[PDB]
Amino acid sequence: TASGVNQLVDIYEKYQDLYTVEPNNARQLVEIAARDIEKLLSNRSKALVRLALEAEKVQAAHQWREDFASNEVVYYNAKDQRIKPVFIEDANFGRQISYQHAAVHIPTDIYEGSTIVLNELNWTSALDEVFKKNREEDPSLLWQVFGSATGLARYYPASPWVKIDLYDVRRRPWYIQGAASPKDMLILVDVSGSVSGLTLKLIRTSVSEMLETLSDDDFVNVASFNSNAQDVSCFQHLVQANVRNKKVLKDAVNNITAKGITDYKKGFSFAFEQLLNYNVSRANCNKIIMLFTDGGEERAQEIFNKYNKDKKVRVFTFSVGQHNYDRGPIQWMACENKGYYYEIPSIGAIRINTQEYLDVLGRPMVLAGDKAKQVQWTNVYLDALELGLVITGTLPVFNITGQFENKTNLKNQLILGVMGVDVSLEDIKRLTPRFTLCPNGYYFAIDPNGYVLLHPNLQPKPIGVGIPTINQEPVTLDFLDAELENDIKVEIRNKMIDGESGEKTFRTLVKSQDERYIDKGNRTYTWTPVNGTDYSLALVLPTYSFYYIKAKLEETITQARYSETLKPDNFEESGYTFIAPRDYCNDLKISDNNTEFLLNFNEFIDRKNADLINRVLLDAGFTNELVQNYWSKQKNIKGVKARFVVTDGGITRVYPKEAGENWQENPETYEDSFYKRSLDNDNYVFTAPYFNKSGPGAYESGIMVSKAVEIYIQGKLLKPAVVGIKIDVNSWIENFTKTDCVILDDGGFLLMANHDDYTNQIGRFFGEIDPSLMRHLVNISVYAFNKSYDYQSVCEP
Amino acid sequence: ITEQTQYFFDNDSKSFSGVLDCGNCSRIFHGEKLMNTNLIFIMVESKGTRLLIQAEQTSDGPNPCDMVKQPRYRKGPDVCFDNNVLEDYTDC
Amino acid sequence: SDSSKQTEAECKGNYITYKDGEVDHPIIQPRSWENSKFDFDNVLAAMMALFTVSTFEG
Ligand SMILES: *[C@@H]1O[C@H](CO)[C@@H](O)[C@H](O)[C@H]1NC(C)=O
Ligand SMILES: *[C@@H]1O[C@H](CO)[C@@H](O)[C@H](O)[C@H]1NC(C)=O
Ligand SMILES: *[C@@H]1O[C@H](CO)[C@@H](O)[C@H](O)[C@H]1NC(C)=O
Ligand SMILES: *[C@@H]1O[C@H](CO)[C@@H](O)[C@H](O)[C@H]1NC(C)=O
Ligand SMILES: *[C@@H]1O[C@H](CO)[C@@H](O)[C@H](O)[C@H]1NC(C)=O
Repeated sequence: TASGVNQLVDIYEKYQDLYTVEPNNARQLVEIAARDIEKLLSNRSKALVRLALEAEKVQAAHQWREDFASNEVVYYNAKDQRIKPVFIEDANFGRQISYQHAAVHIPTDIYEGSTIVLNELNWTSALDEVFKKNREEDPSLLWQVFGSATGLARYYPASPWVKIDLYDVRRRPWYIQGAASPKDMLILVDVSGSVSGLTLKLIRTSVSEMLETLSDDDFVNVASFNSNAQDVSCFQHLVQANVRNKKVLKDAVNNITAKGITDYKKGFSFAFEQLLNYNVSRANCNKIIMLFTDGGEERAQEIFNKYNKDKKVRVFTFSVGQHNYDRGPIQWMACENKGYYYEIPSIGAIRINTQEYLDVLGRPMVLAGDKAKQVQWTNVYLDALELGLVITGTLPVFNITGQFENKTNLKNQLILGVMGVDVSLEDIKRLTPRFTLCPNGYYFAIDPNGYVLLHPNLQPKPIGVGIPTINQEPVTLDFLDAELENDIKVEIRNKMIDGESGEKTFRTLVKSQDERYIDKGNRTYTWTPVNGTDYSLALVLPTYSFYYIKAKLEETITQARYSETLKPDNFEESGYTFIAPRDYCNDLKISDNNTEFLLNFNEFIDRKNADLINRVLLDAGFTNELVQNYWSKQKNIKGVKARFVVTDGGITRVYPKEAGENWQENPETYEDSFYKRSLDNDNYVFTAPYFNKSGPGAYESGIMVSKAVEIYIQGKLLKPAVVGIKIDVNSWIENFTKTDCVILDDGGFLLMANHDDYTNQIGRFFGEIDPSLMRHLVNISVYAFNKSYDYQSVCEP
Repeated sequence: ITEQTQYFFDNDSKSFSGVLDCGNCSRIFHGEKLMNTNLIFIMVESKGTRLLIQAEQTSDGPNPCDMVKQPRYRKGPDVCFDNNVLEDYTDC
Repeated sequence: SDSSKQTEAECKGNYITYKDGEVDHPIIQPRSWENSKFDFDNVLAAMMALFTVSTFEG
């Protein structure tokens, strides 16, 4: 009676016009979104290709000057002959931009004006023209970066660098992805008595700073030999170097101690055995062993002749520490195999040495002329210029000095570096318009490794690992770890990775938007691969989201009264009115001052994406009609503290105009928990307020109710809006009294308990009130539970 | 890595009853679901253990030593440029 | 000042030094291509240094 569900249904029905219930095909939509994202990535790939060719061409003709005192090189250092820039405070990046000269970022420990940096700056000064050409032939392109292999970083939109600047382009994920092919490392940390002391600390730090340089598609393990080749971890084979396994390996390395007698033969035999463990799903290429040792005197010739006969493996060796032992065997080991020998005197040399093996690993791909010029996208990762979540494209640029002269006797087998472009996930999130879907639907895409990309539960902050401690890693959520995991969904994940395109339907569980409920529901999936790249876009529609209410309007008078309907001055007679933040053609987004956004909307509509505005105004009109017809008439029913209605678009109306002052729900209805849940279920749903909140509630707000207004417009189930009442707690407590009686809901939240002490603590999860009763209640086949994991959350300890 | 939890109805049955055996004692409960509504009504006896906390709390993820035994399906790239004969091994 | 730059030309600009050897907590410091306190650049300087050695201090 209070909300008046049938009243809203009749209001919708009587206006059979003003509607066009188009069906979300759920396959054509997926295909078109896939094509659009592929087109975007193709634009970026084209920009990368042209930049790479230009860089190669310009480098080819440099002449290697060596006297830069005269004809000084002019550039703009980021950490500010330097240039004096003028910055346009463009809103695309959220910081300062210039658009007329490419900044530079020389890492702190590199000298500004050496004989190598200066040459890099000169010969890259030609890249500015092509940068401008790229950014001009199509705007909305965020960053073009050039991580040359000398520490530089020439990114075109010149902004001041974002305190000790530790950035070093040769270590970023988007550089390693380009500089080398995947790897199968095996770090032979030398924990023998000869390294105890400082050298052990250097070994542990170096191993950590090396594991920092492994992507998610290249495996790793950490052996250690002291006359016995144990494993510092619990793995015993290669483990994919996720963001998590890296944690275990780092902890194991940190908790290591020297002992025993050095024995290279046994350690290397064990290592080469571990690289022949083909039945553990290894990455079959770049079989690498990277021995960490102080110094040795026994070159294990026998083992290198038994195994690695065909030079399959690539043995690198570091003579870490400041010592005086023989470095002959180590150099010979690095030389005989297709390896390379380093030296780590002390901290400070770790960062610039552990990353150098990529230069060696790039030799085969350089020797393969253009078979490697393939744009290779990375996995999501927070920007380095506080921009958000961006995936990067990479395209290595080779060194052609003597090409077409055919000298082929030079250092022509090394890459200049990697030149990459960044795509904001906020720019893929507008090629997948979620608004036409119901609040339950959404898109998502996955790497071939399964890690998500463009997923609603992908919050922008680093993925956490392990419990915190008392005192840059990519954001990689596995698609099963972003949603509830059951038997069926794993099949869908497996079928997306292979690229098989298909459709599936079933009944499953969906975690509520506030992480306090679970609901059964049907979710007609959909998945196709984007032929351009290695991704498989998906789309999850419930069974009632197939059709959406599009709005068509031409009178200019009906939309007129709809437009002045929701004016802030009409709240007293039309109730409060939020508006969700939705990107109109050019309207500025919300600054969480919903009133100011509403005023801006008023001005824009007074002046004059059109469907979105059309349909939000349609919802405004219908909600006004409902409230004025019924809510205004039967004002202040006995047990109704506040009457509220939520629709799509963002028209949230709360009648009293005072409860709106106590309306904690987000204006974006697609993010309101009760809306999605109320849509999912088929009965009134009660959402107990949280307990011990800073703000008020549960006595001056009243518990909430909701019931989606199902519609039969022409024989199709639609659920546009949701209506409910914040039932006053006191009157309903009286009603309860007139009948230890406890009223409870799924999620174990006390809506009531006759005992007066309990009802004071209304809304707490029952279970910290009388545990044993629930503990047994779970036992009798009611109140099951699912104990999932959240990988993005904040803890104080 | 917190650890969320949720509780929800399993069976379609509406009436539930039994006895609670906290310790050397008995209690009476009768559970009834308000039909056409997401609510359950129960009547426990007067008061006379270990708290359930549905609120998420910090913890560690799955024991990685376990999931590595049966790692999730994964299809890596298949280019991996390496093993080229025309390579100069004269660096060291 | 840095131990990994063995020439005057490649010893310039700031660099990173870690407090008490802790891998975290870097400190930025300049590079200086300084000689030893006592040097054998000249016969006079050599006599000076070798006199300090004759005192068993330094
Ligand atoms: C690239 O972007 C432009 C501008 O948005 C667009 O017109 C074009 O269709 C996109 N596709 C290409 C050419 O890759
Ligand atoms: C390098 O500087 C010289 C002198 O200004 C100039 O003639 C030449 O074109 C420059 N080349 C590059 C790499 O920009
Ligand atoms: C270190 O590893 C050893 C293995 O014997 C184990 O006993 C110990 O608990 C570990 N300690 C830490 C700090 O993890
Ligand atoms: C490219 O290699 C040539 C010799 O093959 C070398 O002279 C030049 O310095 C290299 N280019 C760069 C970017 O250093
Ligand atoms: C959730 O709990 C139900 C009932 O115990 C169980 O059938 C299901 O496998 C669980 N699902 C997850 C994702 O844990």
